[PDB]
Amino acid sequence: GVFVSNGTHWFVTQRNFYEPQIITTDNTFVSGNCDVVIGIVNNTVYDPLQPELDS
Amino acid sequence: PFPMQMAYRFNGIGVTQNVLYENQKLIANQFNSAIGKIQDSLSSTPSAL
Ligand SMILES: *[C@@H]1O[C@H](CO)[C@@H](O)[C@H](O)[C@H]1NC(C)=O
Repeated sequence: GVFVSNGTHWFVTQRNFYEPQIITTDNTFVSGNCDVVIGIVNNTVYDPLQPELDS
Repeated sequence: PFPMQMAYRFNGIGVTQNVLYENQKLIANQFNSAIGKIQDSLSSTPSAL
């Protein structure tokens, strides 16, 4: 998918059809840090285990 | 964006997106250098066309 933003929030959607989704840990994969990538933006990625770990 | 579109092209040959983003500066130079050799290759030898 591709990250999109309606100007306020951030979503991940399939590249061929606007179906915005919450940016969870499963929707994405991690490789590296904030240095190398040009154009990176700041936001929060939801972790599905937070309600389970807390409860 | 053209930086992002090439990540689609890279992702279509079995290479993940982050390979392009982490090496975008190297890749842009490789693309630019290879294009420049095209003019020389046609300009040097006239049997190309
Ligand atoms: C996009 O171009 C603008 C031109 O004003 C520049 O300021 C900005 O750094 C660029 N952003 C990215 C993410 O490449």
